[PDB]
Amino acid sequence: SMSVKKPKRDDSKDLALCSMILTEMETHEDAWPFLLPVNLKLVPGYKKVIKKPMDFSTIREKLSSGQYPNLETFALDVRLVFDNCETFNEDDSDIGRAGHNMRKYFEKKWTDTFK
Repeated sequence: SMSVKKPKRDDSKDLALCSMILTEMETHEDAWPFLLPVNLKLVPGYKKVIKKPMDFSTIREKLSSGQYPNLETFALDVRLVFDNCETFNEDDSDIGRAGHNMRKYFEKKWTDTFK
């Protein structure tokens, strides 16, 4: 509360560390469904159904331009990518499986880096 603060957790490396995690996600072999925004002209249903599209390139640009106020808003956008994928794709599809694999990969790096 006012003039009463928990001890200051060092957040000075968060930007660099989120960038590293993002590089690792970008270079994973199963990243291909997620590298670029879904083409809303060419994929029926996407625009109407997925209210907040997100992809790794968009996260990379947001990261690079100071549009994440803290590491939790970064994690929210990464998870959004996988949540969108599960919304639109069957579990038993190449894309659906890619999304589960990537979410797993991300959540481990997240825990190991920060928790």
